[PDB]
Amino acid sequence: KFPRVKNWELGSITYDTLCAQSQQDGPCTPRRCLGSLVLPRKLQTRPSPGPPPAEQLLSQARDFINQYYSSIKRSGSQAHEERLQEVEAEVASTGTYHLRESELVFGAKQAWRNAPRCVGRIQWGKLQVFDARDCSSAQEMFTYICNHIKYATNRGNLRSAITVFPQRAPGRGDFRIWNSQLVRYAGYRQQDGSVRGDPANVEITELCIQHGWTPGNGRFDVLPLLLQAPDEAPELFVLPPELVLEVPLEHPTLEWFAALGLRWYALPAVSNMLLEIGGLEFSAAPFSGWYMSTEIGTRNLCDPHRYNILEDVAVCMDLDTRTTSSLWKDKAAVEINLAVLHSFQLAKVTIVDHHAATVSFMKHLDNEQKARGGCPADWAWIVPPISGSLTPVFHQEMVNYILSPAFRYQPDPW
Amino acid sequence: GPKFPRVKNWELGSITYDTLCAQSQQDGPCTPRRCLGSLVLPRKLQTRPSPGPPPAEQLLSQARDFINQYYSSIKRSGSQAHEERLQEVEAEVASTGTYHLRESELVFGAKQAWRNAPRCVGRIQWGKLQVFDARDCSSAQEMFTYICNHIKYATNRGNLRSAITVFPQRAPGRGDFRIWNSQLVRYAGYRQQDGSVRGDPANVEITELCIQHGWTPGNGRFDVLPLLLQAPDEAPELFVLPPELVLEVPLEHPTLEWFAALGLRWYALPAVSNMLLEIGGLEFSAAPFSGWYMSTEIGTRNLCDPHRYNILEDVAVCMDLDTRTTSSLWKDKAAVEINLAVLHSFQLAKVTIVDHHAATVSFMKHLDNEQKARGGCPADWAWIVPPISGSLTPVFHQEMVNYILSPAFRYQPDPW
Ligand code: HEM
Ligand code: HEM
Ligand SMILES: C[C@H](O)[C@H](O)[C@H]1CNc2nc(N)[nH]c(=O)c2N1
Ligand SMILES: C[C@H](O)[C@H](O)[C@H]1CNc2nc(N)[nH]c(=O)c2N1
Ligand SMILES: CCS/C(N)=N\c1ccccc1
Ligand SMILES: CCS/C(N)=N\c1ccccc1
Ligand SMILES: [Zn+2]
Repeated sequence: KFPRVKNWELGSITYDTLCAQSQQDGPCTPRRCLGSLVLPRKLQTRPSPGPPPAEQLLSQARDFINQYYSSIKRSGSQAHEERLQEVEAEVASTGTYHLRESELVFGAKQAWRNAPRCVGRIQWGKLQVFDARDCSSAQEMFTYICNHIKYATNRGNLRSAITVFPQRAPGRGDFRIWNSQLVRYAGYRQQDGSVRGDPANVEITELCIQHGWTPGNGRFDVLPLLLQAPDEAPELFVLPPELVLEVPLEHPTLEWFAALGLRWYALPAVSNMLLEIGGLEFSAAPFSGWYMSTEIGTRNLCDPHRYNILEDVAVCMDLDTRTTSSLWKDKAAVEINLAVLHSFQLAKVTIVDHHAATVSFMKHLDNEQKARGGCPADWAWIVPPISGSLTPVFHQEMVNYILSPAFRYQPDPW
Repeated sequence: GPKFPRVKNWELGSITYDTLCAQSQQDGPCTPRRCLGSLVLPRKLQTRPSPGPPPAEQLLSQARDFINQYYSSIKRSGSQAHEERLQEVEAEVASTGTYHLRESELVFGAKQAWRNAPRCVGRIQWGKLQVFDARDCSSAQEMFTYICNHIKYATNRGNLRSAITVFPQRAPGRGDFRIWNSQLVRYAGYRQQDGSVRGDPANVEITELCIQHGWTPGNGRFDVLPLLLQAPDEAPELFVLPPELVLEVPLEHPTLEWFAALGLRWYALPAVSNMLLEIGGLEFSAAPFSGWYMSTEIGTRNLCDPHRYNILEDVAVCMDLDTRTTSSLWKDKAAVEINLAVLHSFQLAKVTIVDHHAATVSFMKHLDNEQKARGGCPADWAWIVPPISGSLTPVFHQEMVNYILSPAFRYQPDPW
């Protein structure tokens, strides 16, 4: 059936009919809901040593091709019919097929548009697509990645972009970017288990060292990239410092904040997810946009398993950390988020606060309701990590399901 | 690995498997196709009025399951007493179409219902519940007496005690016992000529129902509403709670001296009165239960929700913040001070309350307890994580499995 979706702040109601177009199962069942789980048990994306079932692939390919021609208002046209025949021909003889650049561009934008966990989707139509499918080495991957970064950064005036490397091929190894993001701060394990830097990057930091990287000893050492060409050991590449724009954090009124020596990079670029389009899989397709302040100020800096700076800022603010009821944690967190926004604005680097971002998502939901009869969204990820109910999305019911094209998680290459 | 949901805590990196979900006998709203976990009222549980007596076969199954749960809880499963109790229930349903619970069974079921509530973050307290048996109540007037006694016992002058009063169960083709109000304490919501609302917008409908039934309305922002109590097959009767029994707390701020001037306040006792308590197929349409507040309920939702008192702008203006731009984080700053005021005021008045940090930490302990005791704990992530400072609390980083277990507290249609 079609779910009734209500917004409790406004009392408005809609019905999601788009979910009926989903062809991939999620983790839930009538007996129990697993919507709060981060990763799949296996929904992932298993190996590719053998060719995907011709029937299945062809079914997905046709669907995508149909989606494409519908987007250009040329459905049923001569081109549409012949393109479909081309794909069938290629699959029947080779067990796979290839996308035309225009189809790739449309597919990438749709994958972003369909990502249920992305609150910035109102920007889905504005995405610069770099075709890197004519890449045959790790060195070439590095060149493409540097160009992506320079373009995406644009001196602080961030522009959303994605670079697409060669699709996966049967029996052959994948092109892969080992790092989870193009910019990551090192996490060094020492002495008594503690960690200097970012605890989230301990494993990747160690891998780089093992592969020849001369480690530093700071809290914010930008890591090198481990790029891997098919069936070859990954190679190490150091990003030119002038390409990695960073923002020193300072507070608008608290003079001592800057003394904390905190900072964060301007460009958020995901590099470990897989882009699936019409059955084809792109194991290396880094995409980037701009940060929403809470990602840095709340999660990256305040998570207990991350930089965990909450108590330090609290002590500097001379707050009463003796008890939970003083809400010192809440107070410290707000100022940290403020410092991030202030600093990025001062540095003239694009960023959006959680209020503005959620307000735009609500508009996006409305645009999509009229455009496709619904919009897949993951409530737990859409609602900000702080001030949840202070934002409109908290009061908005959502329907979560999987549509394709899609960005999916994939196994670590090591 | 194990054929059950793998649950992970991303803060500690620890893993568990939920085997308790295998015990669920009722389906939720989700399917492999789409997750509806964020819906407030998906139409499943929803105990819609089912007048004509229920299928004896249906009731019996639920009844046997509950009796098994009961005997299992006292470690006498498979015993003579167990088999005899089962026989009695089957015989009673066989001749009357329904059955009745022993005193100790009602106490066990009520506690289990709380224990099974996926949306309650205060379940670490589940074992300590005062169960008032009111299954002898036969009039709206007597319901009021029982309710007043509940309020007095539960309030205990500020040192709140969890409690539940159970009125007669639904009977074959007979009228239900019902408390029309959603809570025992509710502030009136008066629709204004210009279309706005004075008081609590959440209670507009009930406020009007009270007026329609003879209540003389006030014009304040915090007027305690009267109760509309309904005995079987009778029109609801209006009852005014004696002021001395409704403990309220004026709100003031620890450092911001002007906050007290705002004239804000909230009642001490959170008592849910419109939910249905289901035990072994038996349905208790009127069984008000109460505990104590978690500060965010008052400070964040009730006082700052756009559709509630909506005081964010007022307080922000008082703090002299830049309310003209989102990036000043004025909403966040005001909400924090409003929450601090709630905690400070309740502490000053010596009325029980728990902040969202302490409450969530205790819930984590509860999850650990339940993992060992039952192999899991059904939890609604969206309701467990607090409305403010979500990731600053431990529950945010804890994956959760949601499912329906009985005994349980379910939503039921409004009697009007
Ligand atoms: C234009 C600015 C954008 C903003 C402000 C934005 C913001 C967000 C936020 C806050 C998250 C969660 C991040 C986290 O908690 O780690 C998210 C997730 C996501 N976004 Fe966006 N986004 C933007 C651009 C993009 C772009 C350009 C793409 C791809 C073309 C994209 C794809 C996704 C995906 C796939 C996820 C989920 C990742 C996961 O499952 O871990 N976003 N976005
Ligand atoms: C001892 C103190 C307790 C605390 C701090 C606590 C806290 C909470 C909170 C924060 C909520 C969410 C309320 C909302 O958002 O409107 C909740 C939900 C719930 N609690 Fe507890 N609780 C406690 C006692 C009780 C008791 C005594 C019972 C029953 C015997 C109970 C049954 C429930 C139920 C059924 C819900 C969900 C109601 C719904 O779906 O609307 N709680 N609790
Ligand atoms: C366990 C829980 O699913 C997990 O902590 C989720 C919650 N919501 C989130 N939301 C966003 N945007 N990003 C995250 O990493 C998470 N983590
Ligand atoms: C739409 C969404 O389900 C709704 O706003 C929920 C979210 N989480 C909640 N959590 C609690 N504790 N209480 C609520 O009323 C809600 N409302
Ligand atoms: C695509 C960068 S858009 C962004 N603001 N952040 C993300 C960080 C990690 C994963 C996904 C999104
Ligand atoms: C049983 C009061 S326990 C409590 N703090 N709040 C609730 C408010 C509304 C519904 C359920 C719980
Ligand atoms: Zn679900």
